Amino acid sequence: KHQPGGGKVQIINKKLDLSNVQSKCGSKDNIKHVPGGGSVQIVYKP
Repeated sequence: KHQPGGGKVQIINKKLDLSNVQSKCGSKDNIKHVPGGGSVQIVYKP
């Protein structure tokens, strides 16, 4: 919606973006894509 930088202008990326749900730079719990510094768990950057 606003992720494109303005509802009036759409970069189509909106579909990729969750939108307001995204809030944080990533999804909930950092998309749990933790590569290492994120929390060192999966340690396999998705």
